[PDB]
This record gives sequence, structure tokens and C-alpha cells, in this order.
Amino acid sequence: SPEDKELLEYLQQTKAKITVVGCGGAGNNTITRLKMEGIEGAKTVAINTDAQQLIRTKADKKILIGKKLTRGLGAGGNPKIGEEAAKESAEEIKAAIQDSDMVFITCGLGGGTGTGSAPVVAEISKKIGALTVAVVTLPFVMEGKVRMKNAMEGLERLKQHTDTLVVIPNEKLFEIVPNMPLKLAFKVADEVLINAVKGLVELITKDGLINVDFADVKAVMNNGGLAMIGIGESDSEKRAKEAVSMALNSPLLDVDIDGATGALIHVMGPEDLTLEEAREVVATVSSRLDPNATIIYGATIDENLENTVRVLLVITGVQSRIEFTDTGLKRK
Ligand SMILES: Nc1nc2c(ncn2[C@@H]2O[C@H](COP(=O)(O)OP(=O)(O)OP(=O)(O)O)[C@@H](O)[C@H]2O)c(=O)[nH]1
Repeated sequence: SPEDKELLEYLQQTKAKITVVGCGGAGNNTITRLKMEGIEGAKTVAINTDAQQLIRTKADKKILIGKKLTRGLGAGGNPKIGEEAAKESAEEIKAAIQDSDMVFITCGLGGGTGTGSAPVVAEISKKIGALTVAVVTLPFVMEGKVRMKNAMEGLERLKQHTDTLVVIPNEKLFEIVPNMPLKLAFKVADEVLINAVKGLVELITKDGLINVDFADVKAVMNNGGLAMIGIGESDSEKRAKEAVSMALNSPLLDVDIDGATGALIHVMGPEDLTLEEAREVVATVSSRLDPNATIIYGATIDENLENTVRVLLVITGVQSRIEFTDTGLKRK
């Protein structure tokens, strides 16, 4: 009906449709925490090639791709199987995000499924006009040369189908956290992924002390190119003043940012989070990027955050200072 159709539309246009998609054991592992812990204003879809894994995964919608190829046992770190498996189910996937204004594709680069599928999804995402964003991590050195090699090649493909590509050099984590088994190191990674994907999405969908227009988010990330996360947090007197400079100095931000084209700041904190602090954070990051960089900044209150202010930094437009290498990212 015409009268209804018009009401319907008003509804849908009231807010944006965000969809977070995680591929592979890594991606699925992230999708579950977001789902359980809850992710404001975002739909969660988890696609894997391993049925057993997809089973113990929590999400709004699950999808088993590449039925033929993989007997539901995984692509065995073979990217090609992932890419093929995806396209097979390129349809049931397109329906999973069919009406999204923005779609996030997250996973852990280096394996088969993730490295493979991640880009296929990115392409499907874009064909439907959705603002496309990926948030993937690079493999640990302990993982070997072959793993990294594939990761990088996947990271390449991904770049050709994304509006703003965010990568985390899992390796740099040891420059923060101490030495530890490849098992526990993964946990550290697990955290960071959640903080980045959640922190991003929620910078758009959660109500904070500052208005964050989707029109601006869309503008700044429509050409994000390559972007790098940066995390920090303080407890002291000048927590605001610290968390910022701590995130700005996070080894995860492996690149020079003097010529930052854009940035997405999401300052989080306790009930006593003030606009000055938020202001403080933004002011700092602002004087580091291009004097004319487009900056999107929010400031919410975290349910459980006694007296700690966490800060998420996602510097976009840094592809001009990084060089893809079969062994990883080099600071060109
Ligand atoms: N944070 C996190 N990283 C992990 C974990 N397990 C694997 N990864 C990372 O993600 C990369 C690939 O993800 P996998 O979990 O192997 O998933 P997949 O590649 O989709 O699976 P296959 O194609 O069958 O090999 C690995 O090289 C690791 O970097 C985990 O549980 N947590």
C-alpha cells in the first residue's frame, strides 16, 4: 500500500542498518562475543566452512559455505578453497546483508576460509551499495612464513573491495603484552578485535555525549583506504590526557600518522565522563593528522567502567605510508 509504504520508509530511514559479518574460526569467534555481550544497532552474521565450529558459534544468522569443496571440515588454511566456497554460496550471503547501509567484515587473515571468503563478501557488500568496512588481523610470526604469505595476498584482494580497510598486526601485541604461548596470545588478540569492531560500530549506533551523524561517518569512511587501530586507557588523574597519548603510542598503529587524511575517535568511560575529557582526547589526535583531516568523534558511557576511560583510535588514509610485503607490512 502507498500510504503504508510511505510509513514503512520513514521507519527504515530513522536509523542505519549495520551488519557485522565474521568469516572463519577467527571471525566466528569474534561474532559470538559481540552477539552474547550484545552489539547495539548491528546485526551479526557468522559464515564458516567448518560446521563443527559454526555449531558452537552464537550469531543472529549462521551460514555454512562451500558445502561441496569442504565436507564441512575446514579449508585447511587453503585460501583458494575459502574463496571458492564463498562464491558457491555467494547468493545466500547476499541475502544475509541484502539491505545494509553499512557492513563490517571481520576475520583473522592467514587461514583458508577467512582469507578466502572475506574478500568475496566485501565485493557482495559493495555491489548492494553498502558502505563496506573490513577489520582483519595479521598472523603471529610463531605462525610461520606460509601463514603470513597468504595473509598478505588476502589483504591485497580485500583492498580492492573495501571503502576503508582496518588491519591489526597481531605481532605488535607482544610489544604491549609479555611473552606467551600461541594459545594465550590469541586471547589478547580476541580482546582487541572486540574492542575495535564493537568500538567502531557502537561509535555510530550508541548514544553518547556527542552527536555522530551517519552522513559524516559515511563520508569519512567512504575513502578510508587503509586504516590502523590504536588503543589506550587510563585510571590516573589525567586519565583523559593519558588514554589518548597511550593509544596514539599503541604499537598497533605501525605507521607514521603526520599526514592522516581521516580519523575515527571513540572515547568511552564511566558515568563521570565529561565533555572536556572527550574534547581533550579529540584535540590531541587532531593536531597529529593532516590539519584538514575529517574527524568523526563520539563519547559514550560504558555500562561497566568504574573509573577508567578507554579510547579507540582508527586512523584512516595511511595507505600512502605502508607497503604490503609477503612477510607483512613495511613502513614505507
Ligand atoms: N584472535 C584469534 N585469532 C585466531 C584464533 N585462531 C586462529 N586465529 C587467527 O586467525 C587466522 C585464521 O583463522 P582460523 O581460526 O584459522 O580460521 P579459518 O582460516 O577461517 O579456517 P581454515 O581455512 O580451515 O584454516 C590464524 O592464522 C590466526 O591468525 C583465535 O581463536 N583467536
